[PDB]
Amino acid sequence: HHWGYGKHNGPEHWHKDFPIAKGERQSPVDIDTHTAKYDPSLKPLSVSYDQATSLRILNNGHAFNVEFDDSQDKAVLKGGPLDGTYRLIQFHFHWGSLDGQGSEHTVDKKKYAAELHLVHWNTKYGDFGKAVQQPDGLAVLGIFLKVGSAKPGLQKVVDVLDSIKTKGKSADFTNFDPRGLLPESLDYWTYPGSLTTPPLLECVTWIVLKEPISVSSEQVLKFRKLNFNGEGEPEELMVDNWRPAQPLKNRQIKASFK
Ligand SMILES: C[C@H](CNC(=O)c1ccc(S(N)(=O)=O)cc1)Cn1ccc2ccccc21
Ligand SMILES: [Zn+2]
Repeated sequence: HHWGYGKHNGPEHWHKDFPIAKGERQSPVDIDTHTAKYDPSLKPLSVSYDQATSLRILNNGHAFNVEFDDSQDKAVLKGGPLDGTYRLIQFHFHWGSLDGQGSEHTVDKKKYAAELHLVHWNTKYGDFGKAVQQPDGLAVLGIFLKVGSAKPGLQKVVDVLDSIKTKGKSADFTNFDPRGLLPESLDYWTYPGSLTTPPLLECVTWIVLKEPISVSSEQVLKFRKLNFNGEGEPEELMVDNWRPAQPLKNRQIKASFK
């Protein structure tokens, strides 16, 4: 009954409707810091979010998405391993029921409390739906969250969550600046992978920042009060909406830093 994160519809079941779940470039993966190799040729990342235009925040029954106007080159990601320009379309998070779990990527098997995904699509393919059909169609910037001090730039998100508690609810979310979600450093790891939710398409260049951001226990607690279910249905807390690490197979993770 439709994919999700429960025992009966979660990641171990997805391959039955989405056989690519057992494919050759699936995500997330464990990042072994002792095996990833510094790649001198990797350029600095270029994150150009000054003109970002956020529109709306939506509870889609799996996570919540903050959506952006991507009709023009307003907020873009360039550089690093990428050729060409990738437009920001949305961001969302994955998080746990407990502070010791929640991220999708792991670092030397360490799980973080949550993981932010800023999703961008390659403008050479004209639209997002065409881009997801291409091996170089998407670039997702992944940022780990640990519990510590509050992240001021996240609070606007946390405070609107009460208004999108259940699946299908949305709220206006204009004038949000995603630059407030970044850590200081843009050092990263990169590897070719996939969407981490169905349809699990193998269209993503992953760029995972090495420095986590800190959020407060109160901030992540509010994530955990969201609901997977729709209004009027039995309450199922939106927690543990993460896919575990998948086999690396014939892939190398490259580091931008020594
Ligand atoms: C694949 C798309 C739905 N999924 C996503 O957009 C998506 C993005 C990022 C991740 S992650 N967790 O890996 O960062 C996972 C899922 C549906 N879809 C198909 C065609 C299409 C056209 C326009 C809009 C949506 C469209
Ligand atoms: Zn994601």
